[PDB]
Amino acid sequence: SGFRKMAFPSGKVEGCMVQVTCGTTTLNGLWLDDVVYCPRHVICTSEDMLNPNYEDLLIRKSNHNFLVQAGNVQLRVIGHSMQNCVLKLKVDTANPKTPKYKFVRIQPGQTFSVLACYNGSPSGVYQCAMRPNFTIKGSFLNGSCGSVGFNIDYDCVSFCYMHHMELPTGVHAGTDLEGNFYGPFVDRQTAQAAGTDTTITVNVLAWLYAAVINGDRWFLNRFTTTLNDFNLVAMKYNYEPLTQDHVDILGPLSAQTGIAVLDMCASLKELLQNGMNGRTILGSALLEDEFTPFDVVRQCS
Amino acid sequence: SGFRKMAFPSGKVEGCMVQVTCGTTTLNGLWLDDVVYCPRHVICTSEDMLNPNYEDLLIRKSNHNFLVQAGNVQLRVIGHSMQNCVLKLKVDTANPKTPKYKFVRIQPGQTFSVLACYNGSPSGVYQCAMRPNFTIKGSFLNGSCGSVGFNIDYDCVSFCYMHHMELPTGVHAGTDLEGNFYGPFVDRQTAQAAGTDTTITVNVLAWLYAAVINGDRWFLNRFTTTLNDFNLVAMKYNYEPLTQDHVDILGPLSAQTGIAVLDMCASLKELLQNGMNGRTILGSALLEDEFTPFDVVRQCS
Ligand SMILES: *c1nnc(-c2ccc(Cl)cc2)o1
Ligand SMILES: *c1nnc(-c2ccc(Cl)cc2)o1
Repeated sequence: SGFRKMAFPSGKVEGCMVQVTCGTTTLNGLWLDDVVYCPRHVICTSEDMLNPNYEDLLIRKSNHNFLVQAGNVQLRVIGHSMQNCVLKLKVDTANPKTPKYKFVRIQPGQTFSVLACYNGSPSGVYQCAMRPNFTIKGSFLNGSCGSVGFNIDYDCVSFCYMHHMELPTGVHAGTDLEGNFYGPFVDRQTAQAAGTDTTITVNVLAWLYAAVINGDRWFLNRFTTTLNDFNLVAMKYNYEPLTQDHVDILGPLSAQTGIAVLDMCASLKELLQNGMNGRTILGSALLEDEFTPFDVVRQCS
Repeated sequence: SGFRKMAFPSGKVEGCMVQVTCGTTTLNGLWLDDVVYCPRHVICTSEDMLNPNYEDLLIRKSNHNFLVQAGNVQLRVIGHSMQNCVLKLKVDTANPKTPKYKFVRIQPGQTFSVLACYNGSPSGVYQCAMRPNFTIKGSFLNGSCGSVGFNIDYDCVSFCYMHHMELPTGVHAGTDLEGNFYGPFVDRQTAQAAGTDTTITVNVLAWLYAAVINGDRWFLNRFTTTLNDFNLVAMKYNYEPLTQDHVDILGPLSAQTGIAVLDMCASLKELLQNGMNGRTILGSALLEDEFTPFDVVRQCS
């Protein structure tokens, strides 16, 4: 038994992490097939960051100005293009370690593993969730630029996130592997602020179900409630409004434990109105919102 | 910035995970050079688990009874021996992916990354700490047997843990890579119970220092205290007694933040006597004990 915050094995993504340098900017790149994907911040200097014209900054760049270094193997750039906020550097050698991959744009609430890299070398791996305000709460220092977020399902590596910025809030914002930012964030040192970070309600319910499977069952109540009356309490405590699609996905969890979803919603309603009274659920004194219903069934199979 | 529960990149360990089967038992093995390390539980049946004679159970086994399968590549067993509670199966092919490795026996308080495997295939990776009672709090289902714990320092993979059992407490017990269990645990379905799980005091202090670096500084108090008077409160709340070796290791952390170690001990003393008053430190409502002083400086460099 046991239940932990678990990240996918990062081996298949390590073999794709490289080091990209252009001018004075050096960051991490993603080497898939014969293309190296990196944030377009690589072509910018610390002065033109309040409002950079990335188009004009790229017209003065050419293939020989981009330095891609895989470990120590240096790749020959034979092309370059700017797709939204990422740069696609066509190299001469295809990565012999390129896995089965796809580019996914996840929805707010889904999770992914982040392989933090510095100058092309992997440093650590941790699990993150796309918050409702399209931000993430991770660990990114100077040089973590180009670090990717991914899910590995069976044999396909579904890349979904590439790290770009850290907001003044300490939270992090990034793009999909096609260059489009998650949320209303631009790659400029302008006045950017994330909205209300609500709580992913369906993920908390899945985490409560994982607690029943691992022993902690004290929060199980003798009440029940309706979907509208629970969304009443959910809105007052700034929780995501629960939908019927959310109830349907929690079906398998409600079937193994034999606890209806709405009976679990009443337990969450009591936990939001009365707190935990100094107790813990799965070793935490807070309500966990980074486990999707799939994350629980994966770790409980 | 940011600070997360981070695990080492598991790529170098994935290339060493294999599947071992003997008789009816199938578990995971560690393929380093031309030897496959696996728990000796592999030679046992579900009846002789109250008190198995592993010696006699092995005299009826031979090299052809052990089935090692790396992915689908099957290895030829040319030797076998029992070192304490692990089995060393000499194979014919050396692993082409064998990294720089060493066998380490860690001390209570140190951390390591666990690569959870099922039937030789990696499933997830998470960080664990060797609790003071020589147990760990991880996630191990049926088939996680032989899963290893490791630290990767620079280029050397320091294997330190191999998973064996789950106690009735839900906690987990295992051995070093030489077969010796951590603590007074035997590989028998006998009456086994872990002792008092105290709190690693020096790790909590390092985590409080990481909070000051990442913004959360409300717990910083205007008091101070002595080492003996803090150990007074530490013992009452079942904390590990703080030593001067502990104070010396936190030196670098006290130098960057400009906060003396004993001034931080007074803040922890107030947090143990008055709680958190509904607040959070680094996003947690509890006191975190799985970050060593090295884990903080690694994630803050
Ligand atoms: C790493 N990669 N991109 C960045 C970045 C982009 C825009 C701004 Cl305003 C700051 C940092 O950092
Ligand atoms: C996996 N590997 N070893 C074991 C085990 C050993 C002893 C006992 Cl009593 C239970 C399980 O599981």
